This record gives sequence, structure tokens and C-alpha cells, in this order.
Amino acid sequence: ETTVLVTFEQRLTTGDVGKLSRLIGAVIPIPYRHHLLGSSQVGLDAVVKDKTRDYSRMRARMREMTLTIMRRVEGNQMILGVPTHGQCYTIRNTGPVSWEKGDVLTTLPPVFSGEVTGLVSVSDWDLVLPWIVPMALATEINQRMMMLALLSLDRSHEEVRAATAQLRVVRYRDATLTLPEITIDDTVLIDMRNVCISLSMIANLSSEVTLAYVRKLALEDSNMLLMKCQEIYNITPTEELNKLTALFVMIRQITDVISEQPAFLVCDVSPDDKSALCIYK
Amino acid sequence: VPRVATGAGIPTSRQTTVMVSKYSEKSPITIPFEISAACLTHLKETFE
Amino acid sequence: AWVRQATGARRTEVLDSEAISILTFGRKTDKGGPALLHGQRATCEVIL
Amino acid sequence: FVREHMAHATRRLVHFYQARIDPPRTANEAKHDFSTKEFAKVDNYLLF
Repeated sequence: ETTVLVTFEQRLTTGDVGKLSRLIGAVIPIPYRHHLLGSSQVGLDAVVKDKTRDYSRMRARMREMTLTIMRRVEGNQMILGVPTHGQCYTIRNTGPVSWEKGDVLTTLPPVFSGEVTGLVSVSDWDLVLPWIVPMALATEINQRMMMLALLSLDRSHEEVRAATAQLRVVRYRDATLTLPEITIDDTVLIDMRNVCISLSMIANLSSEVTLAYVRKLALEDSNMLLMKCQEIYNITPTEELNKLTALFVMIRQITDVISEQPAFLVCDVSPDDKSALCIYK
Repeated sequence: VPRVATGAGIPTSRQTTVMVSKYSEKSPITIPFEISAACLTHLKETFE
Repeated sequence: AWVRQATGARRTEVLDSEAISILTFGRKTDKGGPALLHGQRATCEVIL
Repeated sequence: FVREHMAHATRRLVHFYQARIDPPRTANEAKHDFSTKEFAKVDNYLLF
């Protein structure tokens, strides 16, 4: 079903429904996708209060959530239209990123800089909304979880913490968020393996032209990318076609490791920078 | 079918319509009975 | 090998990739075993 | 199965013990360690 009428089922206030009346167009995930749901399921908060509570399990959980769009908030009825794939929908901003018109948005679990009251902790239950980040902050915040999990492989016990604090203040567009004190969990570990395997095969497929390209370029050119990367023949092109292509199988996969689901693609952004017409679930 | 359907996420059902079509079972009864050949010929031939 | 042979033969049906998922979502691993004349059964344990 | 082509097992005997291998105890020495309560349970892989 598409239209999802929602039971509140808790004891809400006038100050509650006034907030959602201005929030019409927000992103609420639902797990069950009925026409009639209750607010125990409606909302994302009911799983971010788990006891383990790391980014490794919250990110892999909510890709089984189904996103909805807030509509018709009067009193106790919440109309949540399930969006269809490829219609234009507007979205009110839930997290302070300006979304920079023309790009792909994603779903970020929770701010996790503390535990934000998403609406109001009503009867010790708030309704917390996902962050919808423009896929650059999504990939980067998922990169650093594996950056600092590869780090903890070959560090003893302190140069993790001296280098995570180097890398956890993610200064993005309008936001300086925090990596959630990176917990080594096995969903990272099963996929940190395949990343390390994907790094291995690119070394195999690097057929001494793709290898030496920077190291031949530094002799001729003086570029900003070329100088920062200093510190950091054969007549077989048809075989180089297949090796580069098999290399492209890996990098479209190892990016897909740390990238997220493509989601709401920006049609237009208001000059208020709050409501954003977006297509493509 | 009727459907008591309600509830905040209570799993509701759709109008499950059911038809059946009952066959008959046969069990024929048969009794024999005899009539004597003498019992026919004293009906039929009718002597003096 | 020896403990799980000593009792509880079943190790895993899922990966480590899905072993966290059974911690995330409680999945119903053991089926209805066909040996079911009584019905539903329970247990738990506290060492004294 | 093996007859060993018996010549003199007075001397052929420790020729086996030179190698330090033992055959697995094969369904009766592995059956004696099951007891009366233990045999009838599901733990007994030798119920067949």
C-alpha cells in the first residue's frame, strides 16, 4: 500500500502536532507498510535506542525500512504517502545540510551526536527522523568507519584513538558531525575483508601503464594532485581493455561497499533551503 | 467471509471467497428373488 | 567440533554476514521439528 | 576385512605399532560409552 494512515497511540500534546504541522513533507520510515499503522512502528527512533547501538548495526538495519512522506498532519491522523519510484516529491530538511541542488540524497541512521529528541520524548518515546544527506557525506561517514577499522588491525591500543580523533570531526557543508566512537563489528569485518580483497585484485590487474602513470607524469608536469601524490613497451591494448574493465568491476564494487542506496534526486531547492523537490527513490 | 479488520498494524485480510462443489456417491442395492419353473408352469399351462 | 557433537549438532545456516542479522532481527532458526504430538514446549535454566 | 596374509603375527604385531596410527573404534567401542539413559536420547548417533 501507498497511503499510510498512522495511529499515534501515545499521549501527544498541542506542542507536538504544531511541530509536525510545519514539518509536513518530512521523511518517516515504516517497517510494515500497511494502510493503518501505529507509532510504535512508525518512526525510526524505536531501533536507535538499542543496547549495542553502533553505526554498524543501525545502517544495515534501516535499509529494510520503507520511507514515507509526511502529509495532512491535523490532530491525531498522520497521512504518510509511500513515494513511488520516479515521481517528484518535496522533502523538508531534517538535518542541517543544505543539500546543494542537483545531487543524490541518501538515508543516514541518526545524528548520533548524542540522542536527539526527534519530535519530543512523549511518554519516554520521541519520534526521530533519519538524516537525508547528499551521498558525499554518506559515503565519507561510511568510509571512515572502515578507515578506522583497518587502522585498529595494525595498532596496539592508543594510536587508534590518536588517529580516530584526527578523522572524526567531519567538516562537511554546514555540518561538523562526529564518528560514533568506532566499534569493531562483524558487518564491517565481512566487508572489510572484501575491500582488502578488492585492493588485492587491482594490484594484480595494474598492467604497468596504469601503474607508472603518475610516476611518469611527475617527470613532465607540476600539478597540485601530482605533488601531493608523490608522498602518498607492450603492444597489447586488447588485453589492457579486459584488465582495465575487470579493474572497473572492482572499483564499482568497492565504492558500492561504502556508498549507500541512491535515493531522492533533487529537482529544485527553495531559497529558504528547507523544502526540496526531489525525484527517484 | 466476514472480516473483523482493524488495528494499528494488525494484519488484516482480504475478502477470501470460497466455493465448493459436492459430488454424489453411488451405492446401488440389488436383491434377487427366484420363481420356480413349476410355479410358472402352473400359472401358464393351466391343466384340466 | 567436540562440544557441538556432544550436544547441539547445528552450527550455522547463515554467514557471519548474516550472523549479526540474527542478533539484529531475531530470526526463527529452528523450524517446527516434525516430532510434535504434544504441542508447544518451553524451557530455561538458572545454575544453582 | 584384511587377512594380512598371516605368516607370523608374533613378529608382525608391533610392526603395526611402529606407525603410531589407530583405527577409529568402529561402532561398538563407540557404542559401549553410551549408557542406558544415554542410548535412548537423540545424542546417540549409533541408533541406526
